[PDB]
Amino acid sequence: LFEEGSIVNIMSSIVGNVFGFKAVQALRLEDMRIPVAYLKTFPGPPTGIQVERDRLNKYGRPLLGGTIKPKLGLSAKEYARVVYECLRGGL
Amino acid sequence: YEAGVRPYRETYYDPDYEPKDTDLLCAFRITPKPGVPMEEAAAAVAAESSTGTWTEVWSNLLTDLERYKARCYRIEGDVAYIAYPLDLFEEGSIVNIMSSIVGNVFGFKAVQALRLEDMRIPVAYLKTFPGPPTGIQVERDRLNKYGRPLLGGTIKPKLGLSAKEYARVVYECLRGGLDTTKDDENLNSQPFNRWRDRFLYVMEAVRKAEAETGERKGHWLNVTAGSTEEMLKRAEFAAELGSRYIMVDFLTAGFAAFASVRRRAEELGLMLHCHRAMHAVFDRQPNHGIHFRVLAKWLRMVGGDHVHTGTVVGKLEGDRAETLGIADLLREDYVPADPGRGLFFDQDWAGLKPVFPVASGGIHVWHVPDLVSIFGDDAFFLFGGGTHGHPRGSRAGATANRVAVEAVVQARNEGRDILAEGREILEEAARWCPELREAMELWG
Amino acid sequence: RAQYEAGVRPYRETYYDPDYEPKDTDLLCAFRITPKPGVPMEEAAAAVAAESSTGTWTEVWSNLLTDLERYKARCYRIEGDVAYIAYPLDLFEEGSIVNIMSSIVGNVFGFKAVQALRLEDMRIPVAYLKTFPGPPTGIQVERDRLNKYGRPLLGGTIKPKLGLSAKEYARVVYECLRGGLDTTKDDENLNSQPFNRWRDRFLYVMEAVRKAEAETGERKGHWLNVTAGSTEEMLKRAEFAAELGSRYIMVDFLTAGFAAFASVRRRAEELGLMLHCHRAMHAVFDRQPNHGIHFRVLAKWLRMVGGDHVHTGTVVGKLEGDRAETLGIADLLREDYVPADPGRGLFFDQDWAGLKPVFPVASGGIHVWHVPDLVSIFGDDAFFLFGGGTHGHPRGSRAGATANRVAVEAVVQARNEGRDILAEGREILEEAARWCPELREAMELWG
Ligand SMILES: O=C(O)[C@@](O)(COP(=O)(O)O)[C@H](O)[C@H](O)COP(=O)(O)O
Ligand SMILES: O=C(O)[C@@](O)(COP(=O)(O)O)[C@H](O)[C@H](O)COP(=O)(O)O
Ligand SMILES: [Mg+2]
Ligand SMILES: [Mg+2]
Repeated sequence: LFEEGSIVNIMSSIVGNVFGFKAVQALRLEDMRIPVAYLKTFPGPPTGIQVERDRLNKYGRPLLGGTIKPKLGLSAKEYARVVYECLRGGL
Repeated sequence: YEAGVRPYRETYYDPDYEPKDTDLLCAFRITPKPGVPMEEAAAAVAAESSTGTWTEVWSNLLTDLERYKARCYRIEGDVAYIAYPLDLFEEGSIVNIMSSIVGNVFGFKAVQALRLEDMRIPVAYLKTFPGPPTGIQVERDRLNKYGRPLLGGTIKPKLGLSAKEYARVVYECLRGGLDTTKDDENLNSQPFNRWRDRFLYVMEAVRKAEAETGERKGHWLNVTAGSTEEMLKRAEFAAELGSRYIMVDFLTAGFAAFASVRRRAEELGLMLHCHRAMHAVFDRQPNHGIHFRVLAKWLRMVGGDHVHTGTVVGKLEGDRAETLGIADLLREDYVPADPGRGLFFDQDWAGLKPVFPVASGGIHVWHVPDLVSIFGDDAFFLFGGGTHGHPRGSRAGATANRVAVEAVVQARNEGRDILAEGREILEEAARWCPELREAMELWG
Repeated sequence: RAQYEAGVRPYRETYYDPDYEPKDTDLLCAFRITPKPGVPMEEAAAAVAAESSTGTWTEVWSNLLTDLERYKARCYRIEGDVAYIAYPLDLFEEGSIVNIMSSIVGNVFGFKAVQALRLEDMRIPVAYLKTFPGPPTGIQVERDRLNKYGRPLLGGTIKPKLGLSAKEYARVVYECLRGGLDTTKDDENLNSQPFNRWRDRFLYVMEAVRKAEAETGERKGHWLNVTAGSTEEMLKRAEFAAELGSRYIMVDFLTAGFAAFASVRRRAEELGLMLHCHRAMHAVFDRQPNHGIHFRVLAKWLRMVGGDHVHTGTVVGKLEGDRAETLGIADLLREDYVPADPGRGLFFDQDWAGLKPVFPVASGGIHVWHVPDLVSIFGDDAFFLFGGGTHGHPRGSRAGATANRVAVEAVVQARNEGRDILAEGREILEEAARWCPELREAMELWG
């Protein structure tokens, strides 16, 4: 029933129309079992956990991140100087 | 880490292993070196095709080798079954299959002979392949011919005919009653018959014959060449001329180039006919090589609308039972295993559309009762030399072949037995067909 | 309206010409025939020549629209059991191996008239051979690129064949390269799998190749396998290997098909990439001496279409190989004119019309003890590959590479002194290991 290698179809068939019926006042898709046959038609992540960690040369600890704030308003010049402070300081 | 030579059968022989539904199971017929045990040779094939080498290496410990190794789980005295983990294979590439299973293990010294009799493609792996571009059901609508085998014919002589004279034989056959004709397997772009002139001429002959008979005729133009960048150039020209069909030798042109042509052939809206040239270097000796049913599976996986399966009664060797099993592998959607018909494994085809089996060879009117019985109505019959060898030309020959098939098919729909009353049926047909009478007199 | 004499005629009538003389532009094919009980040797030979040419099982009416004698092949000799057949030059397309392998071997191998049939050899005429490009780089240009003269170049296959991730694959590659090996290569099974995808393997191994060049000071390479399921994919992997700075790509030409191989070879020339060719799935052809195509024919077809490397097979390894016939293939790949020699299996003189030579690659189940015998067979212009003989060393891969390099250096240097090789290879190795600890552990384990 599903086109190979297309999430758009699996979410067009299952959660497309059934949620809006009068006969059901509420409907939640709790989980889903993707078969192995349908799983080999998808590429998966480009890099993954191991390739990313090697590409950064960081091991044995969680990787620190951060989001630049305020999330709107800063000009590109002032936006970059905040980025420099975070990365230089330890993120 | 321990180093040194160890026997294969202590790592790759697992008689208690149970095959999964995501394993490529292969059945090998093995002739070990005198002295080498039967199970020892079986393990050498399993190791040296998946993850093995003649000595233990320090780099085995870097992987969970039990997760990837192939292992022989069953031996029937002479046939060793080997199971291949799913992760060993690249998605949507027959070439990787034929580089792993049949890539390196045939040249060993421990095995005096090795034949890949049959193989099992799991559904998980089979969903990564496109399958035939059109299939049997779509093509019959595209040609508007139902309820009978579709009649074709190879244009003879094999080489020599100039572009104008070649297009005259094509028009004679199609006007006579053949549904399609085809370029020969070795007729690509020779100096006497260049392709751009052959393509232009025979397509005028196809349209002219199609405009007179009122039916839908076609010609299988041979686009095989020395490179993919040239086959694609020839395939585009055939589509721009209005032809429905093209033709590729999918074994002499290889599988990567064939898969590249198939992708374009679908984009251009062309049926793709696959000639199996060189197949007999592989599937001839019953003790070494690769059985055709393995190559027949690979064709449907990568996608071919037609395939030569080989007539049982022609001039080319083929087995009555084995051809029946291959015909099922190309048409049905699930083929249960059958030891009599040569099959070793169940093959679920996962919704891949069927393939026309093409029966070609040294077949004439007399072989029609045998061809219709073996193949049914979902097949092509090719009368290359049985059409042009008629004592009165090709248009007369194409009529005799056409009348013989319809007489046998209609008399089969009448409930009459074919394998016993073929001679009588053909004689009653010849009583009113003059062309068939000459063809039956000349041959046999 | 002539009503040609119809019917079925014996092939011997119009396709066997014992008085024919082959022109210097015809293609000569030598077949080893095993005809039916009852079918004569002359008829089976004529049947082979007819169905690889204008012939057909019956007399067609269109035989009178052509001058058949211009185009028809004919068996001009039967030497007891071998039938020589001559094909006119006009029968074939210019610069396409596919057409000749669709005519000579396309259809004749599965006839009910012949129980078995082997294409022993052929003679590609200079007129036909001039239409082919040949190898992109060759032997002499390659040696300049690697800057390694006067010895057989050393390589190896990373093992195990499948299972290693790209992080651990490059770790093994670096260990072999750092230890002396001039080259390594992706195994033929390793195209692009979930455990080792191609875009991650290409990046990781070439970081090791670049790294190994820094410490050693020599120039190393890795034969990246670009084989894929389609020509466009095989090419797409070729530019990625090209832009990473790789000197090398690798193709399974027999499995990928000669058309896709010729498409890759054109690109490999445009990107300045040497092109190692792996002969995987060859023994399906050239194993049984009664049916198939001998490998010397596929070695000819390779040099025509063009490949810098090819496996010819060690005589003493785990894979099959004949001492005399392997020498013939080495000459048939490296030389420029090969006189016919019945001892070496060569039937026709082959002039190569200025096509540049090819490295014969000797790979299989070989180790240090096989070095003296390999040097005797192949000489200097060859590649020696130790895949299980390098990583199978008791003390790792870098130690295994050192022992293999020391063995070849000692044997070649002893050959250059006039000392015999075959008789005292064991000696040469013993007083070469007397100063190298790794070579002692190499010969201690094997033998
Ligand atoms: O070359 C030939 O003989 C044909 O043109 C038939 O001509 P006739 O009809 O005159 O025999 C066919 O291509 C081969 O028979 C293919 O056989 P397969 O399908 O086994 O490859
Ligand atoms: O798959 C292998 O075994 C190899 O990688 C060798 O590894 P080892 O050196 O560890 O055996 C070679 O590709 C084959 O031997 C090819 O043989 P040929 O060159 O005769 O085709
Ligand atoms: Mg043909
Ligand atoms: Mg290998």
